Amino acid sequence: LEIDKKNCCVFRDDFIVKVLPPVLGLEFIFGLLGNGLALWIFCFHLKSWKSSRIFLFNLVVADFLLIICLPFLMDNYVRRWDWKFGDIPCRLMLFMLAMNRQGSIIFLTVVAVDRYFRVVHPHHALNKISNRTAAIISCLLWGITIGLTVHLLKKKMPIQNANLCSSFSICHTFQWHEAMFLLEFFLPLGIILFCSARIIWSLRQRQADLEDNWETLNDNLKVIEKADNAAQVKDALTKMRAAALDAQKATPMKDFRHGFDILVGQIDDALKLANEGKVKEAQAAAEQLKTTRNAYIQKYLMDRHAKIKRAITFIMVVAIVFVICFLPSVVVRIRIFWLLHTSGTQNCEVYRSVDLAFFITLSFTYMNVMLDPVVYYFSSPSFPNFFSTLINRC
Ligand SMILES: CCCCCCCC/C=C\CCCCCCCC(=O)OC[C@H](O)CO
Ligand SMILES: CCCCCCCC/C=C\CCCCCCCC(=O)O
Repeated sequence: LEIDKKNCCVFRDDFIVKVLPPVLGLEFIFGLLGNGLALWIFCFHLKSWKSSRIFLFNLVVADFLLIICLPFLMDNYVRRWDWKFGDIPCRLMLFMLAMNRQGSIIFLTVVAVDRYFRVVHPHHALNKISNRTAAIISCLLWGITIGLTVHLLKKKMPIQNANLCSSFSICHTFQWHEAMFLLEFFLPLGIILFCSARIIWSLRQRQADLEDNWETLNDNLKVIEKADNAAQVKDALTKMRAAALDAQKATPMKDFRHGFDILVGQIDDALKLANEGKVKEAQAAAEQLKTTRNAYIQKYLMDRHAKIKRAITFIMVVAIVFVICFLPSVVVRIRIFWLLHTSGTQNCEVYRSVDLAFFITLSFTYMNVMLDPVVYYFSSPSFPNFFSTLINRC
């Protein structure tokens, strides 16, 4: 509440002391349960480590850095920022808190960039990265996360004012490091938003092409069944045969590839019956095409339509989690940069309501430990298959 030293106006509303501690606890419970489940599924349930799970497992590592500090953080907010712990416990908590935020920001982009190449550029060299190469990338990206946040271990803590454990970054005017801080968030924000746009755009296109081929197939058969001309059926099978050949090249399955062989072959048989004036004998042969697509095709259409739906769901939650967790604190920090430049630090009451917003959006930053489990769930069908086979045992 009182004006701190070195031109620093800080406020501790009662809403922060009363509402945030139980929020920190809920984020601690679901975060430990979700990441603990992920840690079990990643490391013990499945034995195959792909390049995507290696990049994705870093979020689990980045989340446990915040999970460890959450009980201590609760102890600080209930004590009104009275840091009962020592010097070293405070430096480590600030380091791990920044390591969790900066680490989650970086690896949520790597997850989006990885899925961007799996979808948009399937044949690019970055899709064939070895597990050792992906492990080198993750280590190099952790080394970057170290350097950006290692400075929080140099400053001695706490600071008497009762002792407070905080890196007062909301009392620093906009300078070079603060510009770096904003750029370290907006470049990943631009990459994730662009990748999410391209992936959703490309995947909704593939689904629209599958349903367009399947539409022209069922629709054309209804023409053949309702046909009263011998020439109408010759042209109707033409659009079907072109649709059956387009669907073969679209699929990026052993019993589904040979199903189009039988599908096209049955069209060729009725194609000869259509050219011989067999109006009734070609309309009937076209009904055998209804029994082959149910047994052979419709299953692969639903499997791919679900694979596409889960991929779009995955890239959306990665973008949504990145925004609703890290953007609110950024906007508030930008508003403080303006007020320090506009109003200065003579009258502190200009920062009363803004400080309440900062610690509110600060708990949004801590939400990434209970929302990353949602990212893990939609990453691969192995996660829902873990709980489905676990519930199979009843
Ligand atoms: C930082 C500000 C100044 C610099 C701003 C730079 C902005 C563009 C960056 C990268 C584009 C290239 C990567 C993403 C799109 C290209 C994908 C690619 O490489 O695809 C190749 C090929 O199509 C596969 O088959
Ligand atoms: C080299 C250019 C660096 C650009 C950094 C990121 C761009 C956006 C920067 C902040 C936008 C709002 C500015 C914050 C308060 C500015 C007050 C001031 O004039 O000092």
